[PDB]
This record gives sequence, structure tokens and C-alpha cells, in this order.
Amino acid sequence: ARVKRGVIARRRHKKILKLAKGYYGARSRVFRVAKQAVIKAGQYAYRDRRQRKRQFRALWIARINAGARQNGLSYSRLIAGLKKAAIEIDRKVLADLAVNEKAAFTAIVEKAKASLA
Amino acid sequence: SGGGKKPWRQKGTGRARAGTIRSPIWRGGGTTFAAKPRSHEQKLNKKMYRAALRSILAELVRLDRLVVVADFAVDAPKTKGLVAKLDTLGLKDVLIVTDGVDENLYLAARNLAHVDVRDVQGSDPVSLIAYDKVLVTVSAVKKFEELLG
RNA sequence: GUCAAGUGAAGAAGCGCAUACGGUGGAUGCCUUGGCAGUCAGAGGCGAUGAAAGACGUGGUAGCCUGCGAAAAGCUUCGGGGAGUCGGCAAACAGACUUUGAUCCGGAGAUCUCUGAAUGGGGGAACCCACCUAGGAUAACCUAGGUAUCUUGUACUGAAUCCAUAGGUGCAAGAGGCGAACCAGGGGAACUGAAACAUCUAAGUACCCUGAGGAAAAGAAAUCAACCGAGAUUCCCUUAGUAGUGGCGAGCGAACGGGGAUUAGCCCUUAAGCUAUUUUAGCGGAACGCUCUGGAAAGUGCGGCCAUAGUGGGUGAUAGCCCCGUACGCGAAAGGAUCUUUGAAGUGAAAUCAAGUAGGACGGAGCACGAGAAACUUUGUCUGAACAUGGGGGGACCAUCCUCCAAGGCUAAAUACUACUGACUGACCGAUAGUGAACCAGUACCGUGAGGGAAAGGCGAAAAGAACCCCGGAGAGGGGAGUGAAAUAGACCUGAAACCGUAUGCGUACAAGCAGUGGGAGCCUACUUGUUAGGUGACUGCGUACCUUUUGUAUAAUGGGUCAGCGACUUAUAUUCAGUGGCAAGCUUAACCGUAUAGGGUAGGCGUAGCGAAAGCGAGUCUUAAUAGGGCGU
RNA sequence: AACCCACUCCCGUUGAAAAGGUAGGGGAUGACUUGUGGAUCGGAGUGAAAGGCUAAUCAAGCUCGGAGAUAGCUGGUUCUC
RNA sequence: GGGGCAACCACACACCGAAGCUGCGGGUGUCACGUAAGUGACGCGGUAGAGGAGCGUUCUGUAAGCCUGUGAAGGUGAGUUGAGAAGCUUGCUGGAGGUAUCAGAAGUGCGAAUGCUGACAUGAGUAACGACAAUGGGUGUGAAAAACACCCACGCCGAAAGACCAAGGGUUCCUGCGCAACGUUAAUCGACGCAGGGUUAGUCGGUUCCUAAGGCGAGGCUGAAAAGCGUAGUCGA
RNA sequence: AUUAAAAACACAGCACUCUGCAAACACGAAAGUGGACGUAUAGGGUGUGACGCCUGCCCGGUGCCGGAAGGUUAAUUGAUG
RNA sequence: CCUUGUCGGGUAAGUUCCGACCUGCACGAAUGGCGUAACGAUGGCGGCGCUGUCUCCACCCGAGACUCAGUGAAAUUGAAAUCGCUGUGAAGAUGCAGUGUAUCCGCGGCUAGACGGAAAGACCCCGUGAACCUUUACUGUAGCUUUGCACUGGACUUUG
Repeated sequence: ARVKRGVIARRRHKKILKLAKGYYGARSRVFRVAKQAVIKAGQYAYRDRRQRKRQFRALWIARINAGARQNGLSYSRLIAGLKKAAIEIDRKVLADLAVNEKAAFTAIVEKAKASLA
Repeated sequence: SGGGKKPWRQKGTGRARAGTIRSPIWRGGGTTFAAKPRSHEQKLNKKMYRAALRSILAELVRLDRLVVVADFAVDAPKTKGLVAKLDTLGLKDVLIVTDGVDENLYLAARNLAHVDVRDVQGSDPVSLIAYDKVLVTVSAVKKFEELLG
């Protein structure tokens, strides 16, 4: 029973060249280059799921820091001010209140100053 | 056919090292593990063949696929005579198991579409599991005690 | 209606990404006039009556294949059948017979140019020069035969030499050459194994010569066994990988005895010989109708019939009943072969016996057996018996017992093989596979030669293979029109990837790098109109390809131009351990028989008891003065 | 000088050429050059001897067999969890 | 490390900081549970390598079944479902075959071997276009003349770039008809395609006659077999 | 032949030695052929290399030639134990 | 060898050349020793004539290179969105870290780099690798030679 492998080879090639479209020049059309650029673009997508969490945390912090100097503190004395008391608020929703809801942020900052920390 | 000299000298040509035109890497050169003819035959046992035959002949009874008759005898070697006689028992696609396979009965059903006639020692463990209903006589139920016990 | 300052949308030479159409290219899919291996039968040869292999010639026109040979795609006869025919790659002319001998198939004959064992003498194969005899023919020829060497025989003939041998002529009979494997003899390597290598293996294998046959060889006891017996050889299965042999290394390896297949024995090339059927050609051969869709029904429906023939082929798509075929009989002018009568002769039924013989001595071979306590068969050199009151065998040798007649011959069957056929069959191939070869293949081409050796399939059901018009060189190529179910089926089924283009959208001319990933503005086209989705990606953070070798490679270490096809742990026989099964102190058969995947066949193997180098003894036994201890075993 | 040979320079090296060309050189009545036909062959020939030549191949040709020689050595070895 | 001045010692709090730990959501091995997963009950980077469990391809059984001209296999998009190999439903092209399910049998899965055979790229419209014996006008034909024919004028060989025999080649010679391919460009031209034509011997060369080197060699000697050497003889310019 | 034309190889000349003809010697399983239809003023082998002047000592080693007295020494015979 | 030994000649200046010394690491007599006229596409020095060899190049004539029309190759290539410098690093960076510079795209020239292209390095080591050569390596053999037994006899003799 001779089997000829010309039809199940083709389905596995088109499955690679579908994930690798949108690429420059010869990385999106010939297979011995488009197999390397599919594996490499899967390692980057694995590392950058962790680095996504670090690029926003560093963006939330630098927005609280700018907004809390305009009222009269730093960032680092504010976080000790909220944790002298118990307010229990993330960085994600402080940096929303810094931009959009600016009057509610000032009513938070005055309570850290009353906490005197 | 052929293929017995080095085409292009070991070193100094630029092409890869080759030694025969008739090689599995090349064009029509030769299958690298070719198959010559050989037998296919297990050897089960004498006793082991009978316990399989005795075990399919139990679930043949528990599933009511077995029709035992007094005697099955056609008279003239004519196919349309036997079609009418199987209409009495209500059966089509039958394996007929009997020990008195006669030239009236064998010349018929060499043309019937699904009806097969065998001897009691020609019955193999495929045709008792194929051929949905089996038709034995009261002589053939005796001889299973001489063969299988 | 005025300057100054700030801000920065358009604009693309060309490119990037996505989609939409094309072109190149020939893969994938489906299909086969061709292969491949088996099963069961045949028949196992052709040639001096001129072979296997060819050159040249032959057709109403023209090259090549297939047939024939100056009587040249044929001639004459018998036999079969039966209306169209003039071979294939392929048109228009010319004609032959109807109902039978025209094509067409089988038997027998006639012709049969020149080459080739080539054979009248020569040659560079397909050429030249001839004689002799009997006839015919005009200073020039044509018919018809003959004319090779060697063997055997047979006449005639007759040297040195008196006789008579050599020798020489004349006649008769035979041989010579070719062919795939098979068989018996002559001659006979090396690589490689031994982890080197000289003995040994490989191996009396490859190859090279000589014979013969459809098979050959071998065969009818101076054989083997132990005091019991077996009676020719050849072949398969066990004894057994056992006794032996072996730089006791690698390794090589019997017999006795059992089981089967097959079932004859006779005697003088030489005292005195004998050595009834099948087959090539044929013929008969049963059973179906309406209805839908479709270019076209075998398919959807709806009913009936055949059957000793229902999984065949092919007909405009899937047919037991449309066409060819499929189960049984008849044969056959004439040949062939096989069993018979039969004819001769050989096939050959058919009488003894054994002298430089047995043995011996050096030198070698074959025996499973490499001078080994080496028996036995062989024969190159040298020798040498007894007369079946003798003889020679029983693995150095010797006595006693057993068993056979050496020095002369003949033999069927079981057996081995396939260049050649014919049926059939496939868990075989499906044009990069299967023969090197589906196609005009051992061709083209490459070689002074021996020799090597490719690539090359597919329009449609049917040529219906595109009348006619317009541009063009009076062309090539197009645009219509017509055929068709369909011309993006147009001289060709499908028609992919790399590669090259043309349109449409969005981004790019102050910005540095494995070209992606995380966030992300804007724009575009669609949808309810924006997460409803898709396409582009300004800006920005992290980011030095893949494989192999290695203590480590982004590495300036290896390899890769990309695409599409193919391209690497298999088989057989022995044996060990696990998984899952059968019967169980017992389990199982190999060959071979068989109505043949059943059944028979228990020879043989493994087990149920060990210890010992062995005889031996046994739940024990060995060592030993051992009954003591100790080893192994229950 | 024809003719045979190959001492120097430059050009050529993907050449016009798998060994030439343009300029100059040596022998040129003989141990000469050459046409046709023959003889010698693979551990074997030939050789004023260099291990040179034997069909662009020579410290032992070319081709077909033994033969799928042997390689503790390089290279490669294909779908998921 | 750079701008730049955030340098050193003692000291205090606060923040920042990994795939670590915690939170929430899924998955799986192991062992128990609460029946060993009814449910619990505790772990998971990995090369050489050992163990466990699966997908797909081709052929056979089940298969005279089932699906299909209202359209099969393929090719091409799009959607959607699983931890993955992969599966499933549809738009167009295509024009006749396909294989639930579960078991067998394997020529059973390629990116890499300076792998093999066809196709197509980059180099690149780049180097070259084959002796440095020169051509310039006219007239003609034609769809179209630097290269074709004729004319006029220039150049070059002339012990050859001219004539003729021997080899060797094998119709290249000549004339009508043509220009797709070839010819290193174009071609109306051709040693190129198709169709006809065309080689005259007593004396010239062969054959016939005779021989050189050399070959073959009846009989004959020699040799395991093939065969070797050689007398008569008959071939060889 | 295709990177080396020489001081290399040749040479006329010189010496040594072997060969009395069915010659030494070579090619051949062998038959036979060359030598040579020649005959030591000839034929093989080894070295040196026209011409001129010359060529010294060593016979222990190894080889060849000469000699047999004596020692050991092969198959073949086979006493004796 | 030490060595450009020492001495004389030739040149403004001479590791080569010519003539001598002899202290010959390591000349020497047919593997010949010393001389030698004529001949060398032979080796080494010196001189006259002569010159773009050269100080140091300048100009002219042809054939290419360059532009236009026709035809149209080759080796090479993982993929490119293909800068400098100082570090690091399998240890000499277009691609890493830091920091300077640069608008996008051609054409003619030049060869510093891309450990540039071609060739599984020949030098060097290994492999219980291969060839062919040498001898006093080992085991053998062709050939040549001694003696037994054959083919192979009688007649006398010496002598055991």
C-alpha cells in the first residue's frame, strides 16, 4: 500500500502561512522563512503577557505621583497616608480618579493629610 | 538495471559525494527496504480453535439468530424452487449449515444473492458471525458434540 | 482693514501591507493499451531439408513500423463461417463478391535474393573471382545440379624396400552452430571475519572451459548394526547446533536411531551377448416495462421475470433482463503429442567372472575430522599378493564373534529449473511509481572500442477540429459569428506553490539595526451603523534568526537560492523477558496425508528430582579414613 | 627560408584556445623530419632514464563482475500530549 | 553607562522592585477520601534517556450497505469547535466518484543529508557580440534595407585569403517556393525548411595479375581445457 | 605531451668479467623463436666518460674464485632395546 | 660550521668576483684526480657603445572603457528596514550597551572591510587506514643446484 504524501503536506503548509500574513517581504510567502517567524512571534507573545502587567503598573504610579504633587504631597507619602488608615484602593482606580474624577481625588488626598503620613 | 560506477570522482568537483546512480536518495534508483513475498499465518491451537467456536455458538443461541429445523431437502436443481422453500421459514440472507450437502442443494444457491450453503466442517468462525441468521438441522446439532463436545 | 509671533493639512520619483482579477508553471485528484509477483497446466529445445540474429527489396502516390522474399501486405489446396473489404502511425483515387471460399481465422504444400556454423577459393558481413557435369544458346551466354574440413566405415590405389604398412583418391553415414536457468566434471581467487595478522575463515563461493539431458547424477551390499537385527538409491522433517574437530581462537559441524514421499530390480557393449486419448477454429447459450429530473437514464419512482450462468467487461451518468460474454455439450478434411497393438532397431526384459588388482612405502586430496592414538575412500612416483578350504569389514592395535563377495555392466518413480506459452489471482503499481522502456526504447545521445544510457500519457458522448466577416505582411495573432451540455473544453480534463504583473484602499522624503511583539492615534469599507467587524499602523516599551557539533556560539565555526514531488530502524529463521489468552502434572505437534484455513499425524520437544569429571547412587548426593563438618538440592 | 622544435618578455586565465597568440630565438644533408601499412599491453609493455608515456585518465589504464566490499569516522533521521 | 553634582561615615522611617508569595478563575499526576475520582484528599522547569495515552494518511473487512449529476474527489475562501495532533458546517471552481462506525495491514507523516529530478528567481537588461585586410554612394526589390542583387569608386591576399589530387565527409551542389525556429543583431539572404533536378569511361583511379613488412594456416608437433607455434599453401601496397 | 632544457641522460674512447656453439643470456607451462643464417679482432653484463699527464696503501668485514685433509649435515636403510 | 677568516687587485665606497695563505669541523685518485684549444638559448663578475630602465614623466595615433538602438551570460545567495566610535562577548561586531552623526534614489572611479568568491587543507597530528619502494624484519615461493628411485644394459676389475 503505497501512500503518497502530497495532500496532507499541503494542509499543514497553508496552516502556517495563514498565521504569518502581514509580514515583510519573504517572511510571509516562502515557508522556510515563515516557520521561523511564527515560532519567534509566539515566544514574544508569551513574554509580553507578563510585561503587559508591568507597563501599566508603571503607568498608574506615575499618574498618581503627578496628581498628588499638585495637591501637596509625594507619591510615597500618600501610600503611607492611606495605609495609616484603611482605604484599600488599587492603583488602577486611583489613576482613573486622577484624570476624570478630579474632585473626588482631592477629597481622598485631604484624608491622607489628616492621617498625617 | 545498471548503476555500477562512481559518476563524478570523490573529491574536487563541488557536488555532493555519490557512488551509484541507483540509490534510494536519487531518481528511479530503488526502494531501500524492499518486500519480497512471504506468508501470513498464525497457528492458534487445536484446543483454542474449538473454544472460540464453542463460544460464538452460545451467543448465537442467546440472540435468537439460530433456526433449527427437522430437515432441509430440495428436490430438483432449480433456483426458484429453493426461493419458495425459504419463504416458509420467513428467512432471507441465510447461512445453511448441514452435513448432507447434495448436488441438488449445491447447484442451487450458487446464484442466490445472499444465501450460502456449507458443510459442518467447512463452517468457519467468520461466516457464523456474518450471515445474520444461521439455519441448522437436527443432524448438524449432533455432530457438534462429536467435534466440540 | 495693517505687521510680529506661534502652529502645520494637502503634494510620492518610487516603494510596503491586504484584497480582487489575470499570466507563467505543471503539482494534486480521477483514469489506464503497460508492468510486477504468484497458483495451476502445458513443453522442454532450433540447425547442413541451411538456424538464432540481420542487410536490402516489396504498396496506385510518400517516410517509418508490422507482414512477406523477384511467385515478394502474397500463390494453391482441404476445414470453420458469412457480408462487407483493400495491415498500423493517417486522405482523396481506382476497383474485387452477396448470400457464400471475398476479406477473415486454423491444418498441409509450393516459392524462399544476398549475409551469417556459412561449407567451391578468398574478403573490410550483407561483396569479388570461379570451376565441373549433362543439356540449350550467334565471335558476349543461360538452365539444372554438384564442388568445405574432421570423424568412422568402404572400395580402388602403392614410397623409400623384396614383400607391405605409411600415403593418396573415390564413395556412404554422422557431427560443427545457437539458447535464460537447471545437472555432472576440469581449473579455481580476493576483499572481508579473527576488533592487527601469517594456520583457519570467506569458499571449492564468484568467474572461466568441457559434456549431456528434458531432467541429470546416484543405485541393487566385499553396506550398517551388537550378539538384537535391519536389506538398493534419491528428497523433506527430527536426532542436534549434540559427539567431535578447531592459533581448542573466529568458527565448522556428523552419524546411529525414529517419522514421511516414492515401490521394480536385473545382469554381460565385454570369457560366450540380448546392450487408445487429447490438442491446434468454432457453434448454441435464458430473462423489462411505464414514470421523473437531465445534453444524455443504467439513476428517482412503480411493478414483473430469469437462474446449473448475480459482483465480469461497455454502452452519452450507478444495467442479472440493451450489446458482447458466463454453465454443458459436439468436435476436426487434416496434422501434432500422449497411452496403447506394431513393424524393425535401439527403450532391452536379458549368463559367468575379475591382476600389475588388494595391500604396502614416501607426497597430496576427499571424508564434519588443521599428524593428531588416526580407521576408511582416493591416486602422482616406486612396488606387490590368497584363489571364494580363500578373502575385507566392525575408527590405533591384537586375539575371539558377527556380517558381506572387490577388481564387468544395465535401470522407472518420488527430484531441480523457466528464455517460451496459456488460463487465473492479488490488503500488488497507477506515469519522479511499475520493467531501463504504457509514448516508433536498448531508440536519441556519450564513447577508437568493450560499454553506458535518457526524457517523453489524458479535447469531447461524437470531430460535430471553428463556413462567413473585420485589423494584419498576401502572415503570426486576435475580435466577432457558428458547433457543443460546457470553448476561462480550441487542438486542449482538473490546473496548486515559488516567480511576475495590473487596479483599488491605508502608511511612508530629519530618520539608525533578526523587521516581530505589548500599548496605541488616525483614516477607510462595511454592518443599524461605533466596542456591531474587517484592512492599514504614525508613535512608543522590551527584543543579537534556525539546525549541527560541543565545557561555551548572535557568532567572524558547520550547512541551506526559494518552491513542488520523492528521500532513512525493515524482513525471515532461532531464543529470552513482560502484557493478555487456552488447556493444566501435564501442554503441544514438524514434515506429510486430506472433499485442502476443518480433520488426522504425538516422531520429537519442554516439564514433573537432584548431586557428581565419571561409573554410579537417589529426596538426597559429592569430597573424605567420614558415619564428623561443608557445597549444591528438596 | 619551407619544415620540425619550444629559450625570453608581455597579453590571455568566465580565454578565440581543458596549453594559444604577437614580437624576438635554436636545428636546418642528417644520432634528420614525415605520409601510408603493420608489431609489442596491465605487476605488462615501451623508455638517449624524467617514474616519463600506453585515446584530454598512470608509484601500475579503461570497463563489467565478486559487491548493497570494509569504515571504533563525518553528515542526516520526518505527527501531538 | 550618559547629562550633570545627586560623593563618604553614622542613623531613622517611607516607597519602589521578579514568572517569588497571596487573591480569583480554569487543567492535570498522585494518594486517600466520602465507595481508590460519587468526592475528597496533596504536586507539575528539563537535555541524554526509561514509562503512559492519542490524531491523521493509504489499502482490506463490516460493503450488493450508505451518500452523489438537485452535483463526488479535489482547488479555493470564510465561519466555528477542542490541551494538542486535528475536526465540522458553508460561498464560488470542478464534472464522477466517495466511505458512519469499529477492527486488521502498513512502501504510515520532512526544512536541513555541499540530498535527487523538473520550474523559477538575484547577479543584470550589467559583461560580451570571436583578430585593429577599412569602406562610401547609387539603383532596385519588398510589409519593412548598415548586412540582399546590380552599378560606380576605394581597400586587402597573390609560395595564398588562388587553382588541383589523397584521405575524410555524406547531398552541404543547382532551380522554383518560403523566413516560425538557426545565424551571437535585422533579413526580402543562406551551407536553413518544403518540392523537383543533377554524377555517362577499353585508355583517369579501382577490381583482375605479382609481391614487402605482417596475418591466417590444411597435414604436423606442443599443451589441464580453452589454445600456442608453424610446413605446403593464399591473403596483404 | 600541459610551471623545471640543466651542471642531468647519451656519446666516441677505456678497463673488468662471463660465453667454444644445441654458447652465456632473454621470452615463453611446453613446442619453439631472438641472439645469429653470426663463431672469441665475436656476443652479453657492470662501471668511467674525447685529449694530455697519471691512477697510492689495506684481503680483517661482505661477495666471487681455488682447495680438499678433517669436522658437523638431507631424505633412504632399520641393527638393538 | 665558526665567517663578511686573513692578505693583495678592481670602485668615491665591494657579505658577490679575481689572485694567494692553509689553521681540509666535512677534498683526494676510474661513485676517477688535476690541466685543457674549440663549442654552449649554461652559472657568476667587470668594461665600451647605447638607451624613457631611471631622476620625473609630457604629448600624439589606433583598439576597448563611457552614451544610443538590437541581442543578452556567469560564479554567488538563511533573511534584511545593510552608518562611526569606545566598551563587552567562543576572547578582532552593520545587528548587544552607551553616545555621536545622516533628507529619499542613481551614475562614473578606487579596492579598506563584509575573517570577500573558488577548492570537505596538501603543512601538522590521528586511524590496531591504503598504496608502492628498501633491506641483514618474519614467513614463504619462481629460478638455479646436490643426492636417492624410475626410464637403464654386459664385460672384466679394485674393494666392503
